[PDB]
Amino acid sequence: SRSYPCDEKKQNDSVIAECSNRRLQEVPQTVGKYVTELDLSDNFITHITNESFQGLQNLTKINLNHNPNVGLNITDGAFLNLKNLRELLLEDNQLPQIPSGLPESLTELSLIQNNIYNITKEGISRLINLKNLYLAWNCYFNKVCEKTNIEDGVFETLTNLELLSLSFNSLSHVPPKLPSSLRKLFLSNTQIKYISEEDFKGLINLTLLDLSGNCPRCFNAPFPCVPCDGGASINIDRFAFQNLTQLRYLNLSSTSLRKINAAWFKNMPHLKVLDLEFNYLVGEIASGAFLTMLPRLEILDLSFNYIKGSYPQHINISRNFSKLLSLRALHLRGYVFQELREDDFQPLMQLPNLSTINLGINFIKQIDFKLFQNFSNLEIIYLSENRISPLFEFDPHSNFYHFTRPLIKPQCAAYGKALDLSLNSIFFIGPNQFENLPDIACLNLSANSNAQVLSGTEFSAIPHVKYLDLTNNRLDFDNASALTELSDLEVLDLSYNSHYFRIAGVTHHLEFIQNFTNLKVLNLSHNNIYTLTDKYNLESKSLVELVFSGNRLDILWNDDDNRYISIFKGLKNLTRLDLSLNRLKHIPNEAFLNLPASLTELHINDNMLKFFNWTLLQQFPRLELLDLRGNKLLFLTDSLSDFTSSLRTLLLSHNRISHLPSGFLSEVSSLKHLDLSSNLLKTINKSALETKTTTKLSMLELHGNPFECTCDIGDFRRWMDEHLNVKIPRLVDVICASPGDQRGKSIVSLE
Amino acid sequence: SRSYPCDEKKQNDSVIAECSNRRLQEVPQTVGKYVTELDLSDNFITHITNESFQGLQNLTKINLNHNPNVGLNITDGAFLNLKNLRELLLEDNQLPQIPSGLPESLTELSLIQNNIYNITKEGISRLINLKNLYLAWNCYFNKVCEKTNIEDGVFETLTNLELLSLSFNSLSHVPPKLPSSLRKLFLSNTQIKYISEEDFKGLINLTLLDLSGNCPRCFNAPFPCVPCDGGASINIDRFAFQNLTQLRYLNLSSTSLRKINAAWFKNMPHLKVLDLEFNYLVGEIASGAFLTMLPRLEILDLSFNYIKGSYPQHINISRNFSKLLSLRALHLRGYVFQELREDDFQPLMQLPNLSTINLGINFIKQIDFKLFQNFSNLEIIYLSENRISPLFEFDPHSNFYHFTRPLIKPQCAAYGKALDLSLNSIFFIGPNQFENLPDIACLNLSANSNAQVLSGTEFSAIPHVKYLDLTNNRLDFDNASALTELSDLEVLDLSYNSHYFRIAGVTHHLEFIQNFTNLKVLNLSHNNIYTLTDKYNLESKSLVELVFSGNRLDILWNDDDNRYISIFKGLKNLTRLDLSLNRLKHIPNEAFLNLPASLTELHINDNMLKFFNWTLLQQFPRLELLDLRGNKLLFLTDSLSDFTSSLRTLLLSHNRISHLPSGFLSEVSSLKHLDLSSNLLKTINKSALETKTTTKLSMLELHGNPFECTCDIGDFRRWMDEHLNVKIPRLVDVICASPGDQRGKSIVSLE
Ligand SMILES: *[C@@H]1O[C@H](CO)[C@@H](O[C@@H]2O[C@H](CO)[C@@H](O[C@@H]3O[C@H](CO[C@H]4O[C@H](CO)[C@@H](O)[C@H](O)[C@@H]4O)[C@@H](O)[C@H](O[C@H]4O[C@H](CO)[C@@H](O)[C@H](O)[C@@H]4O)[C@@H]3O)[C@H](O)[C@H]2NC(C)=O)[C@H](O)[C@H]1NC(C)=O
Ligand SMILES: *[C@@H]1O[C@H](CO)[C@@H](O[C@@H]2O[C@H](CO)[C@@H](O[C@@H]3O[C@H](CO[C@H]4O[C@H](CO)[C@@H](O)[C@H](O)[C@@H]4O)[C@@H](O)[C@H](O[C@H]4O[C@H](CO)[C@@H](O)[C@H](O)[C@@H]4O)[C@@H]3O)[C@H](O)[C@H]2NC(C)=O)[C@H](O)[C@H]1NC(C)=O
Ligand SMILES: *[C@@H]1O[C@H](CO)[C@@H](O[C@@H]2O[C@H](CO)[C@@H](O[C@@H]3O[C@H](CO[C@H]4O[C@H](CO)[C@@H](O)[C@H](O)[C@@H]4O)[C@@H](O)[C@H](O[C@H]4O[C@H](CO)[C@@H](O)[C@H](O)[C@@H]4O)[C@@H]3O)[C@H](O)[C@H]2NC(C)=O)[C@H](O)[C@H]1NC(C)=O
Ligand SMILES: *[C@@H]1O[C@H](CO)[C@@H](O[C@@H]2O[C@H](CO)[C@@H](O[C@@H]3O[C@H](CO[C@H]4O[C@H](CO)[C@@H](O)[C@H](O)[C@@H]4O)[C@@H](O)[C@H](O[C@H]4O[C@H](CO)[C@@H](O)[C@H](O)[C@@H]4O)[C@@H]3O)[C@H](O)[C@H]2NC(C)=O)[C@H](O)[C@H]1NC(C)=O
Ligand SMILES: *[C@@H]1O[C@H](CO)[C@@H](O[C@@H]2O[C@H](CO)[C@@H](O[C@@H]3O[C@H](CO)[C@@H](O)[C@H](O)[C@@H]3O)[C@H](O)[C@H]2NC(C)=O)[C@H](O)[C@H]1NC(C)=O
Ligand SMILES: *[C@@H]1O[C@H](CO)[C@@H](O[C@@H]2O[C@H](CO)[C@@H](O[C@@H]3O[C@H](CO)[C@@H](O)[C@H](O)[C@@H]3O)[C@H](O)[C@H]2NC(C)=O)[C@H](O)[C@H]1NC(C)=O
Ligand SMILES: CCOCc1nc2c(N)nc3ccccc3c2n1CC(C)(C)O
Ligand SMILES: CCOCc1nc2c(N)nc3ccccc3c2n1CC(C)(C)O
Ligand SMILES: *[C@@H]1O[C@H](CO)[C@@H](O)[C@H](O)[C@H]1NC(C)=O
Ligand SMILES: *[C@@H]1O[C@H](CO)[C@@H](O)[C@H](O)[C@H]1NC(C)=O
Ligand SMILES: *[C@@H]1O[C@H](CO)[C@@H](O)[C@H](O)[C@H]1NC(C)=O
Ligand SMILES: *[C@@H]1O[C@H](CO)[C@@H](O)[C@H](O)[C@H]1NC(C)=O
Ligand SMILES: *[C@@H]1O[C@H](CO)[C@@H](O)[C@H](O)[C@H]1NC(C)=O
Ligand SMILES: *[C@@H]1O[C@H](CO)[C@@H](O)[C@H](O)[C@H]1NC(C)=O
Ligand SMILES: *[C@@H]1O[C@H](CO)[C@@H](O)[C@H](O)[C@H]1NC(C)=O
Ligand SMILES: *[C@@H]1O[C@H](CO)[C@@H](O)[C@H](O)[C@H]1NC(C)=O
Repeated sequence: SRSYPCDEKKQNDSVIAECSNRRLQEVPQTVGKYVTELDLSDNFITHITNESFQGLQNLTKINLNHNPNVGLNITDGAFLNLKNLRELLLEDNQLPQIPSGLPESLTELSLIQNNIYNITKEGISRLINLKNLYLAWNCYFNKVCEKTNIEDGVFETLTNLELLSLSFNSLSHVPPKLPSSLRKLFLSNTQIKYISEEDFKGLINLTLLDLSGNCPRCFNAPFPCVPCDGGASINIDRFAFQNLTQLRYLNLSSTSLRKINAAWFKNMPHLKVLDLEFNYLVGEIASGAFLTMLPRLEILDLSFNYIKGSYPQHINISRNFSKLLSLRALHLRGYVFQELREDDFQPLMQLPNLSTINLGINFIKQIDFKLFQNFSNLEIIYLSENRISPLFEFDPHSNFYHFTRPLIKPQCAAYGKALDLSLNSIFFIGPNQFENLPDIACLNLSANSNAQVLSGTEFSAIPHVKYLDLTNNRLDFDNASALTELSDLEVLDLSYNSHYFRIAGVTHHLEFIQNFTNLKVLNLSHNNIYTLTDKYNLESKSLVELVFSGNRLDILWNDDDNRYISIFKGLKNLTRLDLSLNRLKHIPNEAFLNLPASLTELHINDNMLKFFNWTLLQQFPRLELLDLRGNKLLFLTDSLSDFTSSLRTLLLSHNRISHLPSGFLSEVSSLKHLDLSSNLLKTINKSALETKTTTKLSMLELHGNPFECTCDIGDFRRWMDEHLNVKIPRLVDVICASPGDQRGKSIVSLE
Repeated sequence: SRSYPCDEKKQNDSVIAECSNRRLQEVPQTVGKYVTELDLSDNFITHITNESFQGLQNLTKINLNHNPNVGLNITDGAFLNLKNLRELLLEDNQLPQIPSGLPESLTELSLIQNNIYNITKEGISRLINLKNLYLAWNCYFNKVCEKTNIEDGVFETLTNLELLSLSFNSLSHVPPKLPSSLRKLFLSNTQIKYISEEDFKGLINLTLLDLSGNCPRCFNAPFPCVPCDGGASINIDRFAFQNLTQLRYLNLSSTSLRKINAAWFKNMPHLKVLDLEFNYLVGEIASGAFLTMLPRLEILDLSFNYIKGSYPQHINISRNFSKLLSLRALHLRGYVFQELREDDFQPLMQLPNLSTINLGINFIKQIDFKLFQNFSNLEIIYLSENRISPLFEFDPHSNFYHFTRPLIKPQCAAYGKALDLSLNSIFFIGPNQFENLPDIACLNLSANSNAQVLSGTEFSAIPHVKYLDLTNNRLDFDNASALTELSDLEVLDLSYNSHYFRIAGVTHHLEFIQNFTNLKVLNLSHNNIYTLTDKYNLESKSLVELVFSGNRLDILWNDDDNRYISIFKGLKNLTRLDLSLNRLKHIPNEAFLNLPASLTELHINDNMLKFFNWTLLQQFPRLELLDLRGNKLLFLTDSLSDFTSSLRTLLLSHNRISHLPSGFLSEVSSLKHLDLSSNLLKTINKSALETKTTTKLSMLELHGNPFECTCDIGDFRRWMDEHLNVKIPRLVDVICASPGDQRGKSIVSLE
């Protein structure tokens, strides 16, 4: 009754087996008969037939992707016996052709990343229930492939299709006879030079059109890239877009566009996001008669339109930018200019809804920051990666021309207005630096190569910063009053400042941490801190989370030094502590007891520990999570239930533990989750996990243990069938060691 | 006849067994009877008796250090049976007392890092042949320990002792009745406040005296440090040093010295190295009547004498520095001043033999570099770690107050005069920066946070640099003429410049490498290079070694891109190639053949490789070393001898290989060294390593393989005894896997 090899979960009242990554040479027949969704993805299966999926009714979905992993042979009508399948995922299977005789029940089919160069009536036209069809990434780049032949009006018979992606195939022409029902159509990187009037003419329901990468701009492309003759523009008919009144999204990126016809937008009152990236638009950004046509546009991406070899003094913004009323975010990146002036952004200053200006990668030497205060709604000022001074490698399921991640880390932005100066040249903060800025909750100073001693006078122009990123500088903390002018400070990231800390002869002062009443999260990671000056303790009444990882506690806690024994005790509010990567061989008993007793979460993981005193857990009544992972530990206590009543989760994975003590799990009612994976365990005696009282443990991880496959594991196997509420994951990965006959075989298979 | 557990080598015609780190619970009786030196260090041995070392004549030396590893019990006169022992190393054994009844044959004894607080006539006085005696590091710091009692005139009876180290013990007084034969005597950190006239009075042969750490300067000490009352100076008698005419070395460091008596040096015409570190000497460096007493002093270390809280404009050097004629290196570090002026170093400019000035850690903002040209002999200018702008944790066997490593990397210094600007603020190189400098062969620019585009005009003031360290900056290579003004350039280190390289939208230009006729070693490591602009190939006719490690060849060599296929082919002189850490799953065949055919050494190690085409080795007739270590490789060819005649060394360690092919080792006469360690091998068939022709293989590493201990390994065990010229190391670490009975046991032990 324990599901194998498939792990089974419950989602939306429904039933889904996860068989992915299971090294399956063939499709299991042991699948739960109730299963709605079957994921075979990333396996070794080389064959599909009519016997494979039998006995299975409610399956609406099959993921066959990535088989076999590092030549999938499918029989005609192998999938026909199943009338309930909507979604079918065949991606990355090295398929020569579309599989013949697919069920007509298919709403959604994914052929992405295959060898199919021929789209035929036989493979498609008989599926009338097709909603979304993905053919993308079959013929592209320098791959050896045939130009894609698309049989006349093959999609003509699909009256229900709202999504079609042919992107990254060799087409050269938009296929004739496209169904009216089309909503989203992806034509990107199809090598199409010409868009006629009659191509999209009959689609009135299109909400999205992707023409990107046709007549590409190939200079400095990090992919094989072939431009149109002379590197000319795509030729788009004056009337090509006239009958799309419903279009929300238009991706024109990398089309080599020098000038844009404003009459393309005549019929599109609803245009929302316009992607103009990777063209030559500097002239159009200077004048831009096409802007007056976009009153509803929310997002506009003009990024990377730079003229080759040019490094102008100022950016030139058309006054017509005042005509985009609903604009929210504006991306200008790789425009490459020297100096941003107050009067250059004038057209943007009256835009009511524009919260985001992306200026990244412009090589800007200087800005007057009083212009950002003359805007209305700005929540995000993204200046990252500039010169500002003081005073398959491509995911077919992702956007090709930019990253889809947030500009600012959501944790930071949630506090308020955001200013990202990261990856710049400001190595020193002058008294006047931040003057005339808005009220800044979130400030990113990361990677500014800042060597200064912070005296507490630096941020006084913007005292209300909640979240401060100082990461990856070389910071000299010689002053006890540092950063104290920020009274409302909550999150502080000091990570990767190790420059001065690692020099012993200089002075280091951390005392500033006590002065913060609201301080909550503090990152002190990877600072290589082995020594401090006159003050050996970190003390805060507010602080909650402290990440001390990547420092030397092996030195601080050295047996011959009593000075740092209390180092964390002064943090009385602290529920979370990260001691990882400190090279700890052991923790002196006196130093462990001096840990804050408020801790609910403690990570000592990824150290060298050969010893752990479990009796010391008596002093931590609030501790729900203990992370011991990635150590040398040989030793487990049998008395643990006498040591802690509070422990929900215990992670022991990747240790040297060879033996489970008799009465280990007994009488501890708290422990839900136990990670024993990747240990030295040969067997489990009957008396290890037996608990006379009530056992709340719902998860046990045994994978990676050298199990003796003899009759001695009968006690444990029996224990497994006796409790089915304990989930052991990766049951194909719990693998018998000895005897040599049973080596490689799962423990769940035995006489 | 295969030595076990001890590995045996030959040094100085002699015979030494290495038993270290062998997890020995007891002292082996299997030791080769001829053995001169026996190293038991870092083992589990808990006992020593009279039966341990029997049958062994010529042993002159025994290393018992670090036993047991993580309570050594020695019987009275356990070592007496051996009349040939000179050296005895007992270090770090947690010894309560000196072992009683030690042989009188001992010239050298090391008790370092033990619990011995009592030095008695019974343990020592009967050994008259003692030459060097190390008692150091028994009672120190915050360790729980007893003040050291030294029985009256216990060393009085040792007439042959030239070396005594009591350092880091609690003494408070220099022991009375010291033998005349003393040459080197280490009293450091013994808590001695007073040096009387009669302490050292009777030692005329002393070449070395270490008084360091008595009355320590404890501000900002990274160890528990207790000063004398008021933090006063050590009190040294006017006449204390009068009878040492032979003293070469004097370590006074960390004695809290405000002023120095010049009459201490009255009788020392031979003084060579004087260590003054960690005192308050700023006044003495300003006047210093003691300098006129040191005509022969070669090294003078004044480092870390800074006045607390002081940041003066200029350093003040006494005119009396002109009076040290034989001075070679001068260390002034942590003097902490702002500005170095031409006229401040005037007293030093006429010193004929002074090649080295160590200015590190002074927080210097500016220097006029034309003063270094007014010296005579300077080979080393060490400016590292300053503010200059544009335009147990302690090793008992090491120096406690500084690092003993070279200032400049020897490879760099060997080229000529050296200038180390590393760890500074110069973020831009102006045209006039290096003007008025000497002729610089070796230049360290590391860690200057330099973002500039090097145009080839930058170094023209010092064109003759052979070795250039640009490591750990953020370098923008946008120019093809970069660095080309250096015609004689040999070694170039570009490591850790990854800042701009990882941005795809910008341009990257490596073309400058071809312009160098003498370029030999090039470090391009950890630059995260996945993309380049207009030039996809590295080309040099001279270049020999290229380290490409820490980049992305997984991206560059992606199957869908032909652009970078030839990337290294243009280097026609290259004998050494490092492809490590490139995340390579596989190398496309066309890309491997495009590797330089001149390669004698190739490292692909520490990648993800699941595949290697051995047939491609046919194209590398010069290749003596192939490094495949740290990969996923499952597959070994049986045909290798047909593939390469040139391969001396093959490193396969840490791979997934489960099987040795029949006829693997056969007919390849070239292979000396084979590393199979840490693989999946269960057994070795008789036909794997059998070679009908002449076999030159002298080294085979099998440790870490899950060996079946059944009778099936008889074929291999037999093969081992049949060839004794093949050295298998770590024979305690070649460990039987199955059956469970033999698990943990070395394969060399079987029925
Ligand atoms: C030209 O410009 C257009 C318009 O911006 C771009 O069109 C977008 O293309 C991307 C890439 O395909 C789309 O992003 C993906 O959307 C998939 C569909 O999600 C929809 O439905 C789900 C629920 O069913 C909703 O949650 C979601 O909001 C959408 O409504 C997602 O399945 C994808 O995510 C999956 O893959 C990614 C990457 O592996 C993972 O991160 C996810 O966890 C998940 O597994 C992905 O989000 C996007 O939907 C398109 N926009 C529109 C409006 O349709 C073109 O890409 C662009 N041209 C190019 C090539 O640059
Ligand atoms: C220096 O140190 C600080 C302090 O730790 C780090 O900042 C924290 O970083 C961790 C990431 O490592 C962040 O934790 C992550 O938070 C996400 C929270 O997302 C929000 O929105 C979701 C809904 O989408 C809500 O559910 C949630 O409540 C939040 O409001 C979580 O999504 C993440 O959890 C997921 O991953 C974790 C394991 O990582 C699993 O346990 C979860 O089940 C789930 O799979 C994770 O919690 C944390 O938010 C950061 N906090 C702060 C203050 O920023 C810095 O990143 C670190 N910097 C450096 C340089 O290392
Ligand atoms: C005050 O100042 C004095 C004078 O400078 C310092 O005295 C030096 O102390 C150090 C530390 O003990 C000595 O360094 C060590 O010397 C040992 C002896 O080497 C001699 O003999 C060998 C061959 O037998 C020669 O090769 C060598 O040149 C010497 O003639 C070495 O054995 C040590 O090296 C071993 O340990 C180190 C560290 O583990 C390893 O790096 C080595 O590989 C090796 O295993 C070490 O080199 C030094 O000899 C002393 N100088 C003199 C002139 O005797 C004091 O240390 C200083 N006071 C303090 C505490 O700061
Ligand atoms: C960027 O890349 C460059 C190029 O590789 C690196 O520079 C090389 O660094 C390696 C060290 O990793 C250096 O190689 C080492 O050289 C030592 C040579 O010492 C000299 O003197 C000895 C006598 O004392 C002579 O025998 C010798 O001929 C030399 O004249 C060797 O001692 C080292 O070998 C020892 O270690 C190696 C393994 O490391 C063993 O194989 C040996 O048997 C022995 O145990 C080693 O050879 C090399 O010298 C450097 N060359 C240059 C040009 O500097 C940079 O370090 C790297 N930088 C960064 C930032 O990573
Ligand atoms: C301040 O600015 C710096 C630099 O721009 C920001 O660092 C960047 O943060 C992003 C988001 O976390 C990182 O990208 C992510 O990396 C992880 C790990 O590989 C990956 O899982 C994610 O999918 C995403 O790719 C990025 O690594 C990092 N960049 C650098 C230079 O390290 C930082 O986030 C900013 N801080 C705040 C609070 O905004
Ligand atoms: C240029 O200046 C930099 C910075 O001072 C030098 O880097 C430093 O080099 C030394 C010598 O190699 C490194 O010390 C060594 O580290 C290794 C690895 O841990 C260790 O095995 C050695 O015993 C020694 O401790 C040191 O790591 C490194 N410092 C930094 C900041 O990384 C560099 O050597 C200089 N280049 C030249 C050519 O002089
Ligand atoms: C030789 C170093 O010992 C102390 C020290 N530590 C620092 C430090 N972390 N930062 C500094 C910044 C500017 C000037 C001096 C210092 C300094 N200093 C120098 C001094 C001004 C005496 O504190
Ligand atoms: C948007 C980036 O695309 C090209 C580029 N790459 C670089 C570069 N690696 N470095 C630069 C330094 C100063 C000014 C401009 C650039 C630059 N630029 C800008 C430009 C002047 C057009 O080359
Ligand atoms: C601005 O956005 C708000 C929603 O936050 C919306 O109510 C308002 O109508 C928008 N104004 C314009 C000009 O689009
Ligand atoms: C910190 O710096 C401020 C301003 O430079 C100064 O007033 C104060 O003395 C410093 N605090 C110290 C040294 O503890
Ligand atoms: C301790 O943390 C809690 C939870 O964040 C917070 O409410 C409280 O203010 C903190 N205590 C102090 C003294 O700030
Ligand atoms: C564990 O900690 C306790 C303190 O409660 C101490 O008595 C005991 O010695 C420690 N155990 C070990 C093995 O150090
Ligand atoms: C300087 O050093 C050389 C050896 O290189 C030596 O011959 C000469 O006598 C020394 N001069 C002085 C003043 O010590
Ligand atoms: C490199 O820089 C020099 C000086 O700035 C300039 O003369 C030359 O044009 C540049 N070379 C290029 C861009 O290839
Ligand atoms: C190739 O390397 C050798 C050995 O260092 C050197 O002698 C020769 O000059 C190099 N060849 C060229 C063309 O510089
Ligand atoms: C190995 O390389 C040779 C070229 O000599 C090629 O013919 C063969 O296909 C390659 N082997 C594999 C398994 O790719």
